[PDB]
Amino acid sequence: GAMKLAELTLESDDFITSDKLFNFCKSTGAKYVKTDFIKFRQYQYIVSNCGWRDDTDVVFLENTPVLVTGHSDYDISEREIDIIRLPNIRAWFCQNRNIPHPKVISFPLGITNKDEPNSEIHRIIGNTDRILEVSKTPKEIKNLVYMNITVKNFPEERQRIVDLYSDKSWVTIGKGEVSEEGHRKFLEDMYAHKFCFAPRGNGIDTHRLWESLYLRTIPIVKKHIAMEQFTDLPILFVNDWENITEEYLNEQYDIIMAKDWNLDKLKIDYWYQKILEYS
Ligand SMILES: CCCCCCCCO[C@@H]1O[C@@H](C)[C@@H](O)[C@@H](O[C@H]2O[C@H](C)[C@@H](O)[C@H](O)[C@@H]2O)[C@@H]1O[C@H]1O[C@H](CO)[C@H](O)[C@H](O)[C@H]1O
Ligand SMILES: [Ca+2]
Ligand SMILES: [Ca+2]
Ligand SMILES: [Mg+2]
Ligand SMILES: [Mg+2]
Ligand SMILES: [Mg+2]
Ligand SMILES: [Mg+2]
Ligand SMILES: [Mg+2]
Repeated sequence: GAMKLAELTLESDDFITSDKLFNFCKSTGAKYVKTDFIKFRQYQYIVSNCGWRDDTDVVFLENTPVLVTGHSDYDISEREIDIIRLPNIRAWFCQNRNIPHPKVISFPLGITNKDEPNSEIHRIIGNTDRILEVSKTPKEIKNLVYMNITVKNFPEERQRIVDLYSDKSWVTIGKGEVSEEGHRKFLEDMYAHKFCFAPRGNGIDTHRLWESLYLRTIPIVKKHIAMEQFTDLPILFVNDWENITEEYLNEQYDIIMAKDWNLDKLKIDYWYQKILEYS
């Protein structure tokens, strides 16, 4: 569905969450395994969720046509090549793809899972109803870029951004308030900017990336193989966090605003479809 970012319309159930992919695999030739159980597996081709999300099923990776991994900042890298090499696995949909292999397909981190057991932060920032609400209000641009990052999730890049662009007039620093109201302001604030700093965190993919896109705010991300399959989305990819200027962003805004984008990727259906196609 090639269309311009400004034309992004959203429904309540369109937001991508790794949970939605779990239930779609548990209910409806596709196994969802928390990446942690793939990373710290005791057997080579046998894994399981060990009760996580009430899933005691044993997975025989030698017999699964499609494997889905997520709910984690862990990446898929050479450590999992022996699984990727399995001939019966036709597709590996994963969060944080960190290997140049055509069998591995990235899917968006999306939005936090509100239904995480006994976690208010998840119940707060996992609230897609708020994101949907703000996306319906008039997008009155208050400033160019929006900065609200926890530097301690990936200091190497994040600290560099703050050291450089916090003092810029065309940048707004967002306050840190973990609450239903603090979240709403955080969404309304990011909604009111053309861009938003979306650097990688503990994991390569970040929720800020997709919160920004659902609000039609262009996220700024550093180039990474894990993002090499999202270049058909209105994301501003940068070689480094240096020499970003109001002119450069004003240039990329007009370009990114004039282009057509595969915005259907932002919808859960695109990934339901892709999992059904391969399975
Ligand atoms: C003040 C407390 C800070 C956190 C302390 C714990 C450090 C590890 O926490 C990891 O790094 C953080 C910077 C977050 O990204 C965190 O994310 C989770 O919580 C967010 C609020 C949600 O938004 C996300 O969806 C996701 O549930 C992420 O945890 C996931 O990845 C891990 C591998 O790294 C494990 O697989 C774990 O099981 C997963 O949940
Ligand atoms: Ca566009
Ligand atoms: Ca540069
Ligand atoms: Mg717009
Ligand atoms: Mg790499
Ligand atoms: Mg990662
Ligand atoms: Mg990739
Ligand atoms: Mg045009």
